[PDB]
Amino acid sequence: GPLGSIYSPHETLAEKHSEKKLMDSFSPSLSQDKMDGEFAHANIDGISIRLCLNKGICSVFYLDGDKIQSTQLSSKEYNNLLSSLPPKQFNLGKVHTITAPVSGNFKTHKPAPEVIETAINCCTSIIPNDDYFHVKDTDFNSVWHDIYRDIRASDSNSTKIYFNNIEIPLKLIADLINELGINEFIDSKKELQMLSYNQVNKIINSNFPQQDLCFQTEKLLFTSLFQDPAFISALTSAFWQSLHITSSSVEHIYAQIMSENIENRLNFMPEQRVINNCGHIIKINAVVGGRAYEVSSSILPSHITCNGVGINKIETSYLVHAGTLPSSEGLRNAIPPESRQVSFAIISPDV
Amino acid sequence: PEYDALFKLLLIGDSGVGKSCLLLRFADDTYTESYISTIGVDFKIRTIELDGKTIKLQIWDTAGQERFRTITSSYYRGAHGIIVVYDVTDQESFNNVKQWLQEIDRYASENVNKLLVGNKCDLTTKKVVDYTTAKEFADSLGIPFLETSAKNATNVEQSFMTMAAEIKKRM
Ligand SMILES: Nc1nc2c(ncn2[C@@H]2O[C@H](COP(=O)(O)OP(=O)(O)O)[C@@H](O)[C@H]2O)c(=O)[nH]1
Ligand SMILES: [Mg+2]
Repeated sequence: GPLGSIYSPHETLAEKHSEKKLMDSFSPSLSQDKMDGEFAHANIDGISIRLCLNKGICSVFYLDGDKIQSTQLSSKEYNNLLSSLPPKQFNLGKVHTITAPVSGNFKTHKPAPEVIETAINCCTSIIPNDDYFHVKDTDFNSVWHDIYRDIRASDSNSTKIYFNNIEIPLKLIADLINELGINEFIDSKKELQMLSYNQVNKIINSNFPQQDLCFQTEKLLFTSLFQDPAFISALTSAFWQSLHITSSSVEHIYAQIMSENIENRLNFMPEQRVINNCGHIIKINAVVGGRAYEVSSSILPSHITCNGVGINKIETSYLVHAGTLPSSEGLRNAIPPESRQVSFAIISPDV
Repeated sequence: PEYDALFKLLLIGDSGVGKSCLLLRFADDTYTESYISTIGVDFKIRTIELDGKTIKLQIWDTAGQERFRTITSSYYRGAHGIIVVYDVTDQESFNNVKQWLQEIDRYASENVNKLLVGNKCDLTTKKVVDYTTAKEFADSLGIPFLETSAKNATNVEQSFMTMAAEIKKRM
């Protein structure tokens, strides 16, 4: 070489693709044949980057055909890596803390616009779900009421619902949720009845101009979904207020994070009102009757830190099977605690 | 500490009964339909005057779902009083007052003052839990009982002013 070649895959990716294009290309490594400590990977231009973590030290591996090169990341470099990873669920083996581009204070009722934005898009660390709890009959007992209250106050809620990176208009969900029979007073243990071709059209047409060429595709798509029972199950399940409580492990952590939150809130703002939850960020993708659906429901509960009003993002992911029915019973069984994966992440303001 | 007393109260009950709207009407004296569900714990602080005294009330809020019970428990102990809330338009919420009571025992101190409260009583149309049936069960335990409407501020202040006196009548 003498010491080999001078070419570095990193420099290429850097001048060849955007910064986000790069990050968005990373996915959590679940494969059986993954490097030791590999928690995420990516493939772009015949290169395969691997983000491994060992001894609490993250190193980047670039595999180009056969040559192998790696870089160990400093503490700061790593914290940055996490600060710029896709909003997915990685096995980081520790709940990290991302800092937002804004100086917090202890005289506000809600997290700063920057904190929320940061939260909504940062990745989360998985909490091993092995001692998962068993299905109880009180599971999803409040599902209907929850989605109602959430969507109801969506006008002042950081709540957003997406289907394959396609934002589903809250208005639409507002009428859907209603035409389905969900309102102030509905039976907790009730079973939702699907909608006729007219009902969905009444809905879809009340939000989409028939003389429109623009959102013509979004129109047809939602027309289909709204009729699939499984979909309605996914959309609704995603709001159940206890979706993240799935095992003692999770409980232990969740318990701790809440203590820390409460403590700081007691010492730094005893007379300051703080909203409890910022809302929901649900993302439903059609898995590659009908079809099954993958869900990702994230809650943005306020979380007080040494800097100011922060947010503790708790994300849960599960898989709604093609044959599923919209009912407290159907959901507590099709979506048992063991089929769910919970992950945490804390987003804080700055000094 | 300019206050004379510092009481730690706690609200319990199934999800949607109105625990929060109750606390908000009591602290800020307002009622809205925007603050969504409560995940985890929360708390509000309001100071009143009883018998020319100054009592700093620290009320705690919680999630009604069963799954939250475990972690909620940590907040039971150390509480001077507990207010079990139920939805007078929902039968279920009352049938469970049994459990929310059994829970108070397994965690809080026996010398804790309890007060049952039937909220949403302004919805007379949908009402399904009779004042008498509840007033019954309430007295059979020696627990003071009241019907409240956080929406109209009906007996909301009295519910807390009662708990404040009940406790002050001890220490
Ligand atoms: N009609 C009516 N509804 C109420 C009243 N109080 C609460 N609610 C309803 O209860 C919903 C959820 O109540 P909340 O206090 O948030 O219950 P919690 O989750 O058990 O703390 C509210 O947004 C209201 O629609 C009331 O006095 N009258
Ligand atoms: Mg509440």
